[PDB]
Amino acid sequence: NLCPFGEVFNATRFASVYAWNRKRISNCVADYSVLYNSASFSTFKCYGVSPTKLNDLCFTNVYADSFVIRGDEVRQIAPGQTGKIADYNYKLPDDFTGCVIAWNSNNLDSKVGGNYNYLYRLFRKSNLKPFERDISTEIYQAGSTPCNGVEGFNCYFPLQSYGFQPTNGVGYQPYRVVVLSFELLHAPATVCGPK
Amino acid sequence: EVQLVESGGGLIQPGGSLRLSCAASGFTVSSNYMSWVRQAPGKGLEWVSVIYSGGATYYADSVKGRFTISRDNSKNTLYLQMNSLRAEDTAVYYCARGDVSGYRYGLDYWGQGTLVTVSGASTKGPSVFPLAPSSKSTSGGTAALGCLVKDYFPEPVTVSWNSGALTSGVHTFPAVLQSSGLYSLSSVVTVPSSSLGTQTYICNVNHKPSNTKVDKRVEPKSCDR
Amino acid sequence: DIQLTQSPSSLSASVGDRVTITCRASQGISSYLAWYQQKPGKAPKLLIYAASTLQSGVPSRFSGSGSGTDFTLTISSLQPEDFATYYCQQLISYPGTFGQGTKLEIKRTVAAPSVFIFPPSDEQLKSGTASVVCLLNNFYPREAKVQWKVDNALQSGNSQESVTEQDSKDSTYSLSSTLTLSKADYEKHKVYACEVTHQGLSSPVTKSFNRGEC
Ligand SMILES: *[C@@H]1O[C@H](CO)[C@@H](O)[C@H](O)[C@H]1NC(C)=O
Repeated sequence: NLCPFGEVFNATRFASVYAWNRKRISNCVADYSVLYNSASFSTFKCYGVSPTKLNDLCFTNVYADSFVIRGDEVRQIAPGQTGKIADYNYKLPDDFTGCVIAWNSNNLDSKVGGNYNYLYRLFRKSNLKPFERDISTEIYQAGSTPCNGVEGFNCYFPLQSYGFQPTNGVGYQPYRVVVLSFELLHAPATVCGPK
Repeated sequence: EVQLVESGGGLIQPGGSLRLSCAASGFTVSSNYMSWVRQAPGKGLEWVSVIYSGGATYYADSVKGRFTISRDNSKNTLYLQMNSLRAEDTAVYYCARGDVSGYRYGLDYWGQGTLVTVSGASTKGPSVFPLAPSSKSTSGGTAALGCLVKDYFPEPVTVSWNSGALTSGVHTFPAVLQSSGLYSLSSVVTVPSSSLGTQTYICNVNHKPSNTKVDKRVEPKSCDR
Repeated sequence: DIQLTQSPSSLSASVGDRVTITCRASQGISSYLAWYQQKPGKAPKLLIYAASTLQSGVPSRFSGSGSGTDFTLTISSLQPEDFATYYCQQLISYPGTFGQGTKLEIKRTVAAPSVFIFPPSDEQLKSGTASVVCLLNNFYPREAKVQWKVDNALQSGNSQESVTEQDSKDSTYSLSSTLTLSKADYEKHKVYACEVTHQGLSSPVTKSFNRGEC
C-alpha cells in the first residue's frame, strides 16, 4: 500500500492559502526519494529532518498541506518567517519537522485577464498561531464604528484575489505548495519508508 | 473625518537622531497597515517603512538599520525613530494609511508632512518687514501690499493674512536661499485701494524651528520723513 | 526589482483638452497600480487605485486604465484646478516604487503682469540693510524679465527672484524680485526702478521711486 501523494501533488485544483487543504496520510509506505530527486519541484527544503534520510524514518502521522501563493511568498513558508502569508494565512512553528515543496503553476493557475479564484487574507488583527486555518469572511473593522456586514469606509473585505495574469513577473506568478509535516507521538508509527 | 497630523520634524545635525509622530483620528492605527513616505525638496516620492496590524515591519533599503517604525495603540499614534541622519535624509516625511506590497488600495489618507532638515547650520528666526501699499486710498483701483520675511533658517515658514480671513488675491512666494545661507520670502495681496483706510491688513508669520511668531500690521506710509 | 517609467515628464495643455499620462512597468504587475495627484505644498492625493478604480470624491474626468505593464491616467477635459504633479505607483511589492512624476501645466491666453515697486521699510533701514521689492502680478506665460536700475545703471548680481506655482483658478503666475543693498549703498543713489519685459506688454513697463520720496 503506497502513500497517496499522487492525489496531493497532482490534484487538478489547489486550495486558496487562507483555506489551506490538509490531507492526513497513514498506514502506507512512502518513497520520499522519488519526490526529493524530482525535476518537477523548484523548492524542496526540509527542517528538523534530512531529506536524503526520509526513507529510513517512521512516524505516527504525516500531514500534506497544500495551497497556491505568489513565487516571492514561497520563502514565507518556513519557520521564523513574517509577512502577509506567514502572519495571516499559513504559519509554520519554530520547531517545524517536515518538508516544504513548491513549483511554478503559471500554466494552470493563471488566465488571460486575471485568475481571481485564488485568494489570500490581507486583513487580520493579529498573527495566526502555527497550523491555524482562519476561514472567516467577516467584514474587517478598521475604525471604531461597527461594520454591520457592510463593505465600505473603514470596513474592508478581509480576503483579496491574487489576480494571476500569465504576463506577471515570475515572482508574482502562482506557485503550488505542498507542506509535509511529520509527527511522532506515543502511538505506533504507521507511516514508514521502503525498507 | 480622517485626520493625520505629523510632528517632530525640524533641523538636526548630521549623525543626529529625531523621532517623528503621526497622531491619527478617524480610523484605528493598530488595525491598519501604516506607512511613512518621504519627498526630498524638488524630488519625487519614496516609501520608507510600513507597520502591519499584527506587528510585522518592513523598510526601504536606504533606511534599513537606521530607522524604526512603531505605534502607540492608546494614543492612536504612529512613530518613526530616525538614527544616524545624513544630508540625503532631508525631506518632507508623510505618514499614510496603507501598504505598498500586495495592497491594491494604495495610500488613501496622508498627513500634511513634516520637514526634516539634516544640516550643521544654526537655527535663525526671521525678521518681518512691511511692503506698504503705494496706491493712495483715493486712487480708485487696486493696491498691492505685503510682508518681507527675511533671513531665517531652516525652512519652512507659514504666512497667513488676517488670521486666515484674507485668502483671495494672496501670493506667498517660494523662499530663496541667499548667499548668506539664510532664506528669504515675500507674501503679497492685492486689495481694492478704497479699502486701505477701512480694513486693517496683518500678515501672520510662523517659523516653528525658532518658535518665532510675528503679526505684522501693514499700513500705508506716512508723510513724516 | 520593478522599474516604473512614467511619461511625459511634463505636459502643457489647454482647458478642455484630453490629457493622457502613461506608466510602464518593467515586469507584469497585473492591476497593482495607483495614481496620485500632488499640488504645491500639499501631500499627494490618491485618485485611482487597483489601476482603474476611482477613489471616493474624485471627479469623473479622471480615469485609469491598463493591466500588466502599460497603464494610463486620462483627464478627459482638463480644468484649471488640475495643475499638479501626477505620480503612478506600483503596489505589487516593496518598496512600492513611484514613477518619476508628470508636471501638468495649463495653457492659457496671454496676460500682461501688473507691476508694483516697494521701497525698503524704515524698520529694515534701521538694521543696516535695504531690500527693494518688485512684484509682477498675475501674468501668462511664465517667461518675464525684470531689470533693476539704480540711477539708470543696470543692476546684476544683487537680486533674487521667486515665481509662484500656476494659479488654480486663472492659471497665471506671479513673480517677486528683491534687490538687496547695504543701507550705506542704498543712500548713495536716488532713482530705484524695475523695468519689466513680457509678451503681454507692447513695450517694457517701468515702476520707480526716488529715495526719500522726491
Ligand atoms: C504526478 O503525475 C506524473 C505523471 O503521471 C507521475 O509521474 C508523478 O509520479 C505523479 N506525482 C506523484 C507525487 O505521484
